[PDB]
Amino acid sequence: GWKKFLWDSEKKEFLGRTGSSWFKIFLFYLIFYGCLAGIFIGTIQVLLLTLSDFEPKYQDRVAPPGLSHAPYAIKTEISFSISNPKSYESFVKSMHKLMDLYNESSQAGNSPFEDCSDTPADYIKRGDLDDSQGQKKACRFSRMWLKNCSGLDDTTYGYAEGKPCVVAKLNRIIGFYPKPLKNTTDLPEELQANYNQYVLPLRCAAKREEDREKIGSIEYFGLGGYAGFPLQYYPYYGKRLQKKYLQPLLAIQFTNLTQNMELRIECKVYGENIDYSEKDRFRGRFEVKIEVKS
Amino acid sequence: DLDELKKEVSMDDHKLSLDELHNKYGTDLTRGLTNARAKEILARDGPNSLTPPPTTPEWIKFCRQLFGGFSILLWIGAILCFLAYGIQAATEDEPANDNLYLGVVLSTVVIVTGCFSYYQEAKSSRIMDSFKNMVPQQALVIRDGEKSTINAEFVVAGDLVEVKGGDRIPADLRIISAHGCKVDNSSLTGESEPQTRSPEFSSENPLETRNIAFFSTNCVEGTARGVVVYTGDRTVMGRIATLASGLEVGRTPIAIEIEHFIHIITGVAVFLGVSFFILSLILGYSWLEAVIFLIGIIVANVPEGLLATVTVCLTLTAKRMARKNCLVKNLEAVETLGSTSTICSDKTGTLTQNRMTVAHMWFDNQIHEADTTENQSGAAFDKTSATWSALSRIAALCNRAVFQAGQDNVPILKRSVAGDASESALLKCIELCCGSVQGMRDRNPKIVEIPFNSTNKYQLSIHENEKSSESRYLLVMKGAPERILDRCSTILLNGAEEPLKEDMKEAFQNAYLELGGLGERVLGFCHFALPEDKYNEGYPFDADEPNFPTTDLCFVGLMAMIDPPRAAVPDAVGKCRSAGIKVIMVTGDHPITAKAIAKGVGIISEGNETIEDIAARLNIPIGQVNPRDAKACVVHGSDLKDLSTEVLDDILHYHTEIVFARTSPQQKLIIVEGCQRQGAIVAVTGDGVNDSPALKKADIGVAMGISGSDVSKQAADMILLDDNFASIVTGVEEGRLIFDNLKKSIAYTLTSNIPEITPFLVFIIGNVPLPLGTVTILCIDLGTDMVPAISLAYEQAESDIMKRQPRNPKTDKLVNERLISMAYGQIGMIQALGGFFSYFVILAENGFLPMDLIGKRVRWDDRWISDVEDSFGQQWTYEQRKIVEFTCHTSFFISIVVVQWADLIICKTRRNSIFQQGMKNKILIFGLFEETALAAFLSYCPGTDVALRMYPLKPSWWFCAFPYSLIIFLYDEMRRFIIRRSPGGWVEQETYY
Ligand SMILES: *[C@@H]1O[C@H](CO)[C@@H](O[C@@H]2O[C@H](CO)[C@@H](O[C@@H]3O[C@H](CO[C@H]4O[C@H](CO)[C@@H](O)[C@H](O)[C@@H]4O)[C@@H](O)[C@H](O[C@H]4O[C@H](CO)[C@@H](O)[C@H](O)[C@@H]4O[C@@H]4O[C@H](CO)[C@@H](O)[C@H](O)[C@H]4NC(C)=O)[C@@H]3O)[C@H](O)[C@H]2NC(C)=O)[C@H](O)[C@H]1NC(C)=O
Ligand SMILES: *[C@@H]1O[C@H](CO[C@@H]2O[C@@H](C)[C@@H](O)[C@@H](O)[C@@H]2O)[C@@H](O[C@@H]2O[C@H](CO)[C@@H](O[C@@H]3O[C@H](CO[C@H]4O[C@H](CO)[C@@H](O)[C@H](O)[C@@H]4O)[C@@H](O)[C@H](O[C@H]4O[C@H](CO)[C@@H](O)[C@H](O)[C@@H]4O)[C@@H]3O)[C@H](O)[C@H]2NC(C)=O)[C@H](O)[C@H]1NC(C)=O
Ligand SMILES: *[C@@H]1O[C@H](CO[C@@H]2O[C@@H](C)[C@@H](O)[C@@H](O)[C@@H]2O)[C@@H](O[C@@H]2O[C@H](CO)[C@@H](O[C@@H]3O[C@H](CO)[C@@H](O)[C@H](O[C@H]4O[C@H](CO)[C@@H](O)[C@H](O)[C@@H]4O)[C@@H]3O)[C@H](O)[C@H]2NC(C)=O)[C@H](O)[C@H]1NC(C)=O
Ligand SMILES: Nc1ncnc2c1ncn2[C@@H]1O[C@H](COP(=O)(O)OP(=O)(O)OP(=O)(O)O)[C@@H](O)[C@H]1O
Ligand SMILES: *[C@@H]1O[C@H](CO)[C@@H](O[C@@H]2O[C@H](CO)[C@@H](O)[C@H](O)[C@H]2NC(C)=O)[C@H](O)[C@H]1NC(C)=O
Ligand SMILES: CC(C)CCC[C@@H](C)[C@H]1CC[C@H]2[C@@H]3CC=C4C[C@@H](O)CC[C@]4(C)[C@H]3CC[C@]12C
Ligand SMILES: CC(C)CCC[C@@H](C)[C@H]1CC[C@H]2[C@@H]3CC=C4C[C@@H](O)CC[C@]4(C)[C@H]3CC[C@]12C
Ligand SMILES: CC(C)CCC[C@@H](C)[C@H]1CC[C@H]2[C@@H]3CC=C4C[C@@H](O)CC[C@]4(C)[C@H]3CC[C@]12C
Ligand SMILES: [K+]
Ligand SMILES: [K+]
Ligand SMILES: [K+]
Repeated sequence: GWKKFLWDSEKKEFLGRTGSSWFKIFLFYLIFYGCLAGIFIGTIQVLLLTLSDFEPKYQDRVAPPGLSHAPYAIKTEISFSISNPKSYESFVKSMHKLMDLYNESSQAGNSPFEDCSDTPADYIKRGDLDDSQGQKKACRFSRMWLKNCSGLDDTTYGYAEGKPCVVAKLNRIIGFYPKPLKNTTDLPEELQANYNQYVLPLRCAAKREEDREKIGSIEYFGLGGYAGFPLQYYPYYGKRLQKKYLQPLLAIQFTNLTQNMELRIECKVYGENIDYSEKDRFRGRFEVKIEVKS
Repeated sequence: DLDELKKEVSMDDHKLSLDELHNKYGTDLTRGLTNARAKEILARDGPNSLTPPPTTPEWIKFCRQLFGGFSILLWIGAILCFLAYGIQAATEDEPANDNLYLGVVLSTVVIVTGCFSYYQEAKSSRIMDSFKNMVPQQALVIRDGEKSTINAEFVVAGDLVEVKGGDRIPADLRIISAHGCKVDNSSLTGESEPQTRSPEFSSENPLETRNIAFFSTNCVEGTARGVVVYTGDRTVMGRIATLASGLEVGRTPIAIEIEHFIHIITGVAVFLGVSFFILSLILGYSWLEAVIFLIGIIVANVPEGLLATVTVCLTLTAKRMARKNCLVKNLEAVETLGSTSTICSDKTGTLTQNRMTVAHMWFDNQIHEADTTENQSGAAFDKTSATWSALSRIAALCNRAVFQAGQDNVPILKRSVAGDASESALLKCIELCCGSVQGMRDRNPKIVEIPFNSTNKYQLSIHENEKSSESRYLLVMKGAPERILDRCSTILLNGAEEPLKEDMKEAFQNAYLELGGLGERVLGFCHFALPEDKYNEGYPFDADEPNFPTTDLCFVGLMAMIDPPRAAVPDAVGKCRSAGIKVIMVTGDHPITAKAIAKGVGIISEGNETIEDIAARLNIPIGQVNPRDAKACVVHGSDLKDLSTEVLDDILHYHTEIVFARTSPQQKLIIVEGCQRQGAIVAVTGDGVNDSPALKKADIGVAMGISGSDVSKQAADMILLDDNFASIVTGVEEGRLIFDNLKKSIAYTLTSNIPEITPFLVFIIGNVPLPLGTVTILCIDLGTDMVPAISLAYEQAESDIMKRQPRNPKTDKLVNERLISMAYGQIGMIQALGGFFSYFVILAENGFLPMDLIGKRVRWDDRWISDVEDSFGQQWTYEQRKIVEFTCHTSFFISIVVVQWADLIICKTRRNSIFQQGMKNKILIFGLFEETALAAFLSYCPGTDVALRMYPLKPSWWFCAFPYSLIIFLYDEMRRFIIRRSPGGWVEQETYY
């Protein structure tokens, strides 16, 4: 059994067949699998044909834009010691990776960057989503706009003395026009002051009513000094039609933060085409657990 | 249970006296024991019943069913689920409870499968316990001087026990007084020899002496008394039963087949598991990811729904058999019939109709024919000789049957007669041409009668003589013509008497061979006038000693009877010869008749010849011809009584058409044990207890149902309700039919395993998002595929099954490599490709092109990366991409169903084409419709994203698997074509299951 079914010397069989059986079966499987592969490849080439290069056919799974930030938190928590330097390195490294793309050296010349209004403005349409006109032009976004969180003055960005920053960003969507709430009698409390129509407001607060007192002064930095995103950086024409495109950013300094205590801070954007979800905690808003233990 | 003390030869205290034994047991020879003493001993020694030995307790076998192959794998699955939950609960906060639910569910599946299988075996056990249908019995013990019939279990050592011809010995006794008592020690001596039990001692060996009765035997005739020396597990039959019962029964063929594939399945499961686990840690995978892998792979490989499908399939075919007159006691006997190649049947009541009418009669050296027609429209037989009158008196007197009360209206032939068919046929013929038998019987009072004996082979009785001038006694007896011929010396010719010279003896042999050649059963009738001088009118001839002259009788004449054959009998014999089943006519009928019935039924094919036939055709002695030139042969019972084992082996090894006549159903067992020895499955057909040791050791025991006794039916494996022989053929056909369907269903279920295994494999080799989750798998093997696999059983035959030879167990199997090459090698591959196609399509339409999917897994699964760039530059959060992956799982499952359509259609037939067989199976059509409705329901029903994680699909996706399905259909269609045109070629020895 054990030995025979492995190699016999009378019928010159290996594993059960001779060289002509093993050969017939191997050849059959080779031809069969070859045809299978060729058919799958053809059906994939026709797939490469059926779609357009300048626009995703379905854009419903990304209708309400998200709200991400610069630091990379494992569980949406920012905990670091003001003494041990090897504690906030993972944060600064990320922050730096994000801001390293807004370097002025990258943004230079007429092509493909264009100087835009230093003060929030309205939308700008560079035509349709076609290849007629060459690569569209995107507005320039300078680093310095973010005042105390830019890594140009205090590389660490704040984490060095108990005053961390948080660079918020709106998820890039093709053909998405941000629309802010109007001045009518119905509007949140916060939003009343500084109603620049052209700015999408971002405002952070405390998850629980208690934590309010323990959170100090939320100082936002942005384009024009407002706490929002200028409508002029929209819409986004997609990578193919707008490579070298920069999305606005908003810096948030959590000055006067109580020491040695977990603080739950929820940031939220307001607007018409913006809707939150009880399942996705990153749709329009975001949560951060800061704890500057020193 | 000391075996060595049980292996030793039995010892005893037989060589003693009547005084020395009562003292040993404290009893009275004329008064027995006292009730108080009897109960004191009943409590001291225990009951007279087989003490429950290693028996299976209720919880023991239930817990056994909980641990068996698929349950161990599912158990390790539940364990893994709880391990991953523990890890999550100790490593992260807010741990979703999905894994704990999946584990509790797996454990529930294991517990329920058990419950179902146990319930089925319990159902069979109950219907099995419901067979003793007439009335139980007890023993006759004498206590305090009174006779009482008490429960046999209540018999103790020392009391007095009385037995009577027909009752079973309740325990081992020491005979104290007997009256012509005879016992049948068939269980210890192996012979149906009627040993007489005498109070005196006769042999040093306890098994040979007569002063000892043994449990497991019966008192054939007479009455006796005796003291109880052994009771319970201590009796002879107690040592036989308790130590021989321990012997295991065995594992039926279908069980061995289910084991062979569990072995193969486990082989590929461990090969993929241990290997990918080592690979997972060779690539840097953490523990909480590798555990999820391991689980997914184990579930993917295990067909969680197969065994239950098999159990159902078999239950359906058992219901079909219960509807076609063939009832099967043990579920697996359904298949044993198909694998049969040797049958030991009987001739009366199977091949024949058992209705019966007298046909010919011998008297005055002349054959006479009687009218055997319903309305009695024919020729009389010359009722003018005295011989006929004497014959009428013999038959009308030596017969115990009588017309059933209240038949004064029906005709003489259609009335009901309570009794055997021979006595009934004789009674009808006498009542037909001899007037009222009731007056003929009251005209001669029967004094003493000795009924037919299976050993004596004769019925005798001494009645008074109606002769007013001759106040003597008449003796009549009937029986086998040879035995009766050996018991006479005169012949009643035309009335007068004459000697039995060889001239009439040869005329009797030729007449006997004439009636036998006619396929009729002949009987001999003789009588004698007892001399009133040696046996006066007052002397009583008690049936104990030789009170009547056995020999020197006056033979009057032979009497035949036409039991006819059945409709399908010639056809059934032809079907058996066409298949290759060696039929053996075993009948208590005569060889002289057997050769005629054999030529009339087929056993002796038109052309074959026996050694005597050749010697007769060449008018030469029989010792000159060579036994190789004779295809058939008629073996006599006496020559069977004097035959060795090897001789029987050669008899069955060198002859294709054997017929056993003048056979006592004991010898039967010997022939059965000789048929199994050569290496062939054996079936048997029985009616009584002599067949019990033959039906138990035969691969399949077919017992009759109407004429059969409780013992014979309760000890057999298959019961017949119409007592016909065509039912045996029907059982074999259904056993084959349910086999080819199991093959088809297995290939079906297996084929879908590849599209479930490949996504995981690509997930590890190519690093692409998970294509098919585990819940979707369980929703495929436990959902949409169950109904179609169940429907595959209702498939009709393709060619003629009752024509091919029985399958070889050592070479042909149920799951070979050809099936693996088809399901795992070709069809499954196409199904997997179709699933991947739909997958890539769903991802390409949402923004993730195939070039950017390779290498994204690390970040596609990262729960903290809310910015995943796609092929167009869009940023996707974690939950959004997860929603897309789930929609890809839903479409993959639907693609599986789409390809399963063509797989169920190509699996419907194994060789024939679809345009030939036809889609007449309504169950299969219903299966397809339901299979589609279930997938649509699981996807479109609201709230399915909270329970099963399945999102709705867009109407353009549902058409991504259609080309693959049609391709599968065309490929298998051309496959099942070269096989038909090229028999024995490559496509047949490579893909013909
Ligand atoms: C946001 O980010 C900024 C950095 O971008 C950060 O800090 C600011 O940093 C700059 C430069 O570091 C400050 O500008 C100047 O700081 C001078 C300090 O240097 C003196 O001291 C050091 C050592 O102590 C010496 O080596 C050096 O030679 C200097 O002597 C300061 O001198 C400058 O001038 C101020 O003070 C003189 C009087 O000394 C006054 O005449 C000026 O008008 C000027 O303003 C006055 O400052 C004092 C300081 O408290 C104030 O009390 C007084 O009211 C001011 N008078 C006014 C307004 O009329 C000059 O300040 C800069 O000040 C830093 N801070 C600010 C708020 O501008 C911030 O800390 C970051 N903020 C947050 C919230 O994170
Ligand atoms: C975008 O801008 C980044 C910053 O640009 C600087 O500031 C702007 C406003 C301009 O003035 C520009 O000209 C400046 O360079 C730019 O990153 C910078 O790249 C340089 C070159 O590698 C880095 O200089 C090196 O510094 C290290 C030590 O760095 C310490 O500080 C940083 C934080 O700033 C920590 O991350 C480190 O761990 C250290 O703690 C020096 O050791 C190193 O030595 C090398 O040069 C010396 C001569 O000076 C040689 O003798 C040695 O052999 C070495 O060859 C450099 O001096 C600079 O640190 C870095 N800045 C930051 C903040 O990381 C970035 O590359 C730009 N990206 C693009 C895409 O344009
Ligand atoms: C967005 O909306 C706010 C509020 O608009 C007001 O409420 C809306 C719901 C709706 O009903 C509007 O019709 C309504 O105006 C705009 O800001 C408001 O602007 C007015 C005008 O400056 C302010 O009213 C002022 O109130 C002062 C005390 O609180 C009073 O002293 C001021 O005096 C001025 O006006 C008087 C005449 O009434 C004149 O005599 C004085 O000399 C002086 O000019 C004046 O009455 C409101 O307080 C403002 N509201 C807030 C919350 O600050 C806002 O400008 C608008 N933004 C845009 C871009 O349109
Ligand atoms: N009730 C009966 N009374 C008298 N003679 C009988 C009776 N039944 C059968 N015989 C005769 O005795 C013979 C022995 O009967 P037995 O039952 O052994 O076999 P059988 O009836 O021929 O059937 P089978 O083919 O099943 O062996 C019969 O062939 C018949 O000649
Ligand atoms: C920042 O928070 C501190 C408290 O941590 C505030 O300062 C306190 O003010 C109270 C009076 O209301 C004094 O009793 C405490 O002694 C102060 N503590 C310290 C450390 O200064 C301070 O006002 C807050 N500043 C801002 C801008 O929010
Ligand atoms: C009937 C069956 C077996 C035929 C299958 C034919 C297969 C092998 C054919 C069909 C379509 C073919 C591919 C279609 C598209 C391209 C892209 C082109 O820039 C180079 C050739 C290439 C890469 C082809 C290679 C071979 C291919 C996959
Ligand atoms: C992921 C990919 C690359 C794996 C491809 C594995 C293929 C080539 C494997 C899977 C199953 C295999 C076949 C399965 C069954 C049999 C029958 C046996 O009697 C001989 C080997 C033979 C004929 C195998 C040949 C190789 C085979 C077709
Ligand atoms: C006879 C054989 C070779 C024909 C096979 C035809 C193949 C190439 C056809 C059949 C079904 C087709 C696909 C079915 C579904 C979709 C989704 C839709 O939103 C775009 C077209 C797309 C992606 C099709 C591309 C081409 C396709 C795969
Ligand atoms: K499976
Ligand atoms: K049996
Ligand atoms: K399956």
